[PDB]
Amino acid sequence: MRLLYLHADRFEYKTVKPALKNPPDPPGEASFGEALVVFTTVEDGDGPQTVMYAASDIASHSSRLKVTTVILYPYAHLSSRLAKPMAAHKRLIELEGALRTKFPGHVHRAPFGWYMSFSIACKGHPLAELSRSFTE
Amino acid sequence: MRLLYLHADRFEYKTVKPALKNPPDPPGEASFGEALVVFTTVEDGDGPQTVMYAASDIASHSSRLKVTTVILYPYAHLSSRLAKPMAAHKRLIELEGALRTKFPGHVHRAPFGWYMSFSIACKGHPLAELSRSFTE
Ligand SMILES: C[C@@H](O)[C@H](N)C(=O)N[C@H]1[C@@H](O)[C@H](n2cnc3c(N)ncnc32)O[C@@H]1CO
Ligand SMILES: C[C@@H](O)[C@H](N)C(=O)N[C@H]1[C@@H](O)[C@H](n2cnc3c(N)ncnc32)O[C@@H]1CO
Ligand SMILES: [Mg+2]
Ligand SMILES: [Mg+2]
Repeated sequence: MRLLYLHADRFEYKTVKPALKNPPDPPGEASFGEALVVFTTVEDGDGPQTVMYAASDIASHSSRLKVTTVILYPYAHLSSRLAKPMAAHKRLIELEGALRTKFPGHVHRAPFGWYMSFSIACKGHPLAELSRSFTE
Repeated sequence: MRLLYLHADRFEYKTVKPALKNPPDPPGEASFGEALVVFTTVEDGDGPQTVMYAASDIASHSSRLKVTTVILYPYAHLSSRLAKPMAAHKRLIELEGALRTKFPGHVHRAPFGWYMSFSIACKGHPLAELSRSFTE
């Protein structure tokens, strides 16, 4: 699993055209104030241990930033060892579930399988932009 | 070299605190309208062939999108095989130079060695978000 943690002042996205023949999640949009935006690329190795490692780290980092909202934002482009789409979708649902057992704030999982528009205003402070990798 | 190509409706950045002891580029800010924003992570293997491959591809993609502005945006977080900072800086300057010989539009190289704030509104069309890798 490859993640990018962006500490945003604001974030918004809108699904556009479907990127898969059958996106598993309905189309939509949302916007937010201060939030940790987590661009998430599910990799072939990812299983339950990986999800739990990622959930814990996300929770921990959010704690250090005093953020109260985490956006789980599916992203195909952070690595070149992607999981297949149905496995990736399952992992992301598991990650949302796991994160709720470790982080007390709002957890929003963006829809999976779509081309997206978005806007982010990303903070400039030293921890506002970090990358993570998790495996088992 | 690992790149992320974002077709933006708008982009702006501002350097914040220095991320290196001696950033090689002065602090600053800039904003743009429609532009291909190229998040660029220089890797250890990168040399002159890599720069020329990347310059050509960037030019080619920009051509297909009918963009007339390319932003070369230094980014430490797209891979886990980074070049050292002075090598990365040299490569990015070379890449800016190479790109100007292949792409007729505005080429802006963001300052190197800084924590950054930014905002981007990224387009939702199918080619608005792509990743690339170049080597020799
Ligand atoms: C494209 C860009 O604007 C948008 N944000 C996008 O990336 N959409 C992705 C994810 O929602 C999802 N997806 C497919 N495979 C994966 C994977 N392995 N990991 C995470 N997401 C995946 O399927 C879409 C197409 O690759
Ligand atoms: C941090 C985030 O907000 C900001 N955008 C940032 O990434 N700043 C980076 C790049 O400007 C640069 N840098 C250092 N090494 C590299 C490298 N190998 N490749 C590209 N840039 C590098 O040095 C800074 C600190 O890593
Ligand atoms: Mg809509
Ligand atoms: Mg300034």
